[PDB]
Amino acid sequence: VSPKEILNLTSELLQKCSSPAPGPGKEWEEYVQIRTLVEKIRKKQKGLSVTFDGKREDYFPDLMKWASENGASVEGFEMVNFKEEGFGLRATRDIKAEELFLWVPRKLLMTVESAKNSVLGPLYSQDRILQAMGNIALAFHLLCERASPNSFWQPYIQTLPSEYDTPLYFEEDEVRYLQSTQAIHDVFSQYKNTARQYAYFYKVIQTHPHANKLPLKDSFTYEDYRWAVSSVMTRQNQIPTEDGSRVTLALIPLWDMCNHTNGLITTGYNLEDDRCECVALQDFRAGEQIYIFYGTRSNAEFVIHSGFFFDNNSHDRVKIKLGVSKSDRLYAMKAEVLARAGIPTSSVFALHFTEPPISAQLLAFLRVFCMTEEELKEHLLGDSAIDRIFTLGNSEFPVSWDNEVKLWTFLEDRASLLLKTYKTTIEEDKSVLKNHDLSVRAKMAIKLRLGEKEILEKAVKSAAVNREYYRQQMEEKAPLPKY
Amino acid sequence: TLKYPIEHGIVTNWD
Ligand SMILES: Nc1ncnc2c1ncn2[C@@H]1O[C@H](CSCC[C@H](N)C(=O)O)[C@@H](O)[C@H]1O
Repeated sequence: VSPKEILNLTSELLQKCSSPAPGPGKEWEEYVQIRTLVEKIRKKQKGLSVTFDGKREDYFPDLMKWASENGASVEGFEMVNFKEEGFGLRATRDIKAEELFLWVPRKLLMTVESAKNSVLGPLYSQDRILQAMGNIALAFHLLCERASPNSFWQPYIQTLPSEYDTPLYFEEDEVRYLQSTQAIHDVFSQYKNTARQYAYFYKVIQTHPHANKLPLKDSFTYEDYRWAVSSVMTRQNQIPTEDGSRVTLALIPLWDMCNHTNGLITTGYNLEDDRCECVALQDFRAGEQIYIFYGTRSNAEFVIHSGFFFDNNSHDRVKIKLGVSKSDRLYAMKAEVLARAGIPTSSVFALHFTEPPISAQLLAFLRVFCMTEEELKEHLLGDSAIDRIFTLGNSEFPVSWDNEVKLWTFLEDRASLLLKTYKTTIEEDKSVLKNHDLSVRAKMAIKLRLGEKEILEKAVKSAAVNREYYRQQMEEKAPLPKY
Repeated sequence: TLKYPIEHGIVTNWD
């Protein structure tokens, strides 16, 4: 287990992960190639460089005491290992909705600025990737403090999980379920980026003199980096700075033990007291788990970045890339109409599962995408031109009945085309989830690919319904609603 | 309202 062999592997790994994209048709092979190199490095290393003797629950009392000494709320809840979500907070008393039950002063947080003033400071001021990417800076901040026995944040670090359910921890066959989906490319990117980052910083630590005082200089395993970046991506937060002029990334102890449920964001930052504050999202009776609303993220973002799949996600969505073709003879006019509306000529839009299926920006694009030349002129010339552009994102004011029929006909055909690019059908995915016994990580992948097709299927039906509604208004010569 | 709403686990760019 010579260090020179590991240096040769990280050098091979860095160059492999620094190569350009091999084309979307060879991304799976590249992924497997990178996996093989990573697993060979991981098999030659000793896992996490720092492990703690006690189990996770043994260190929660020290977290409460540590957080109490620095002004945080520690009464009214307890840590419980729930089966569905893992460890979380459970109310020991009745908590009414909108009650301020949880607050964490800034002194407890781990932030980019706390990383600047730590042992990582010297290396931070020289490496561009650390300066430009605060999430990576927080990840190394967490690693350096983890390997420091007398760190101020040890009570928080000793309570963190030792493993996560991000795709970085998935088996090869669990990721294979995602083949031919939209989400698997982000899984590829996450894995390639993490592998490139580890090898890059492994060599940076070994060559920069201002990293010699780091504990990572003596031990920095791939397991360390995967755990660190998984800790940050599943728990990081955006808070304002002390003066309130700039925003920064932060890890918020104690409060980040809350699991996710549907609702509204009830967590903010109070600058007057300089502390994170969280009011109860709903009534929490004693003995009930305390939840918060993480945000309006899709199940793909929850799986890839948060490490879980949320059933009945009201904000689920899929991507759909659309653009005006340069072969279109009306390209110049369409591009100008889109530019005056603040919409690019080509972009990635979203199809939502909750009505409406498309946003105002996507509706405005599809209207211009299907405009005739004479309709485009009325959006470019005259005293009413800007007024017409102002209503492009409004469903109540169409350009014309024919324009609506054409844009909903296109969306139905495109959504039907996207469904035909998946390896399996919706009925096949449901059969797998029903007849096979799967792991949590495998279920996440299969539910993820199922959710994509179900959003596309609902977009197909909603577009067909809208097509028939506006065709009725056109066959009956309905008066066009004016604003 | 919340002057600084905190989205937990906000997605950041790793590229
Ligand atoms: N609704 C939910 N269902 C399942 N797991 C969830 C969840 N909300 C949060 N989690 C889990 O909690 C993580 C965020 S941190 C929340 C506390 C965490 N359970 C812990 O033991 O530290 C996620 O990455 C996921 O592992």
